[PDB]
Amino acid sequence: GNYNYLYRKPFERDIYFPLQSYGFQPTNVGYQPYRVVVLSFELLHAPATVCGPKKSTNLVKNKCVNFNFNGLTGTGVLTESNKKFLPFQQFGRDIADTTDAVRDPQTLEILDITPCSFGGV
Amino acid sequence: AYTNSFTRGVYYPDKVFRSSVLHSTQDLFLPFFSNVTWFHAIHDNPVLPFNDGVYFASTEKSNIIRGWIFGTTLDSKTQSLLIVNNATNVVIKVCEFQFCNDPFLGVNCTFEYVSFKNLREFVFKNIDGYFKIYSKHTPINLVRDLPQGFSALEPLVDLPIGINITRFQTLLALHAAYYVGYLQPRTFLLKYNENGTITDAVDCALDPLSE
Ligand SMILES: *[C@@H]1O[C@H](CO)[C@@H](O[C@@H]2O[C@H](CO)[C@@H](O)[C@H](O)[C@H]2NC(C)=O)[C@H](O)[C@H]1NC(C)=O
Ligand SMILES: *[C@@H]1O[C@H](CO)[C@@H](O)[C@H](O)[C@H]1NC(C)=O
Ligand SMILES: *[C@@H]1O[C@H](CO)[C@@H](O)[C@H](O)[C@H]1NC(C)=O
Ligand SMILES: *[C@@H]1O[C@H](CO)[C@@H](O)[C@H](O)[C@H]1NC(C)=O
Ligand SMILES: *[C@@H]1O[C@H](CO)[C@@H](O)[C@H](O)[C@H]1NC(C)=O
Ligand SMILES: *[C@@H]1O[C@H](CO)[C@@H](O)[C@H](O)[C@H]1NC(C)=O
Repeated sequence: GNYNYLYRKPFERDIYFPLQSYGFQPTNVGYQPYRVVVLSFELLHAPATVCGPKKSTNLVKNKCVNFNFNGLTGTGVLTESNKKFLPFQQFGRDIADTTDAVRDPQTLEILDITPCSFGGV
Repeated sequence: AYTNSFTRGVYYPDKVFRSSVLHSTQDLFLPFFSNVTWFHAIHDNPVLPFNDGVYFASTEKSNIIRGWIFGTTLDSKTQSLLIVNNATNVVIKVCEFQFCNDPFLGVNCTFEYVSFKNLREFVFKNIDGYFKIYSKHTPINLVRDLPQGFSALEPLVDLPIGINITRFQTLLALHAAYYVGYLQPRTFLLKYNENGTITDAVDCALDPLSE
């Protein structure tokens, strides 16, 4: 078969001796070759740079809105803010882990998120 | 030679803004008041173990220290990380290098990336095949050595290289002084100020008052 295909921490790479070769022949189902792609998604709080086809709206300020920034879905009154985000930081967090401020992905300004007005009746 | 690190080698643990808060974090940090091995860029470029990860720093006036080598055997039997600054530029490679007998910069590459007066501080660590670089740069008033007092390092570069590291070395530009300290898995408590900035820290395992 196609013996040009061979086998041997997380995301470890390593290049009797260790290699063995697959006998991939069309006559082989479990003994047949399969291709595999593994997609790893880097969620981390830097700027996003691989995003879905979902089209951006305009921005809205000083009014309660059902926002989404880079997949960060939420609801609140968005307002301009004085928070000095360092260049590597995209989001800011509350004591409760809930996002308290964001940097917008298209214009690099910083918004506070304030939850919409509420109380007991 | 040797010196003591004092309150140095803290870095921002994640890319999240925080302010007016004391935040606990557990990570590979340089321990407070630890020893660091000291070397002189004058009159010194040996191989070093890497262990869990490395703080590296240089006190400078002429830019002699310009890069690093990392890997396991450093002998072309495996892929090995090379990092270099060349004036205006940064270049990074992972080839199966057969390195020089005494590495200096003259005044399968499965991955590639491109882009005393002062203290330069760096942190290097390898996690899940990613190699992570943090740094800070400052003028200094102390002529001799690492300064006492507190400052924090920021993430600059993060590379998905998929390579093992247990030895490293530093690269001199040839025809100042430099420092090495191993990180440890430590809990730190970090004071984020009103201006989003880490401005104080406690290494919890330093002493009973720190606990
Ligand atoms: C990373 O490289 C080191 C060698 O520098 C590997 O450590 C050796 O591991 C084998 C078992 O696999 C032991 O017999 C040796 O005694 C180890 N040597 C040392 C110096 O510790 C290590 O296994 C490699 N790790 C990964 C995740 O690839
Ligand atoms: C990205 O979008 C903003 C408007 O949302 C615009 O000001 C900016 O110039 C755009 N950048 C590029 C490179 O087109
Ligand atoms: C620091 O290193 C010196 C030798 O250079 C040693 O005598 C001393 O005990 C060490 N101190 C600590 C805190 O490890
Ligand atoms: C740095 O080195 C690269 C090749 O490694 C080269 O393309 C670049 O022009 C160099 N820049 C300087 C300032 O030497
Ligand atoms: C690249 O890796 C292969 C094994 O996959 C090895 O046979 C070859 O000699 C290596 N070539 C270079 C230039 O490092
Ligand atoms: C915070 O920033 C202001 C300027 O925006 C500055 O005047 C003040 O001294 C800073 N305070 C601290 C503790 O860094």
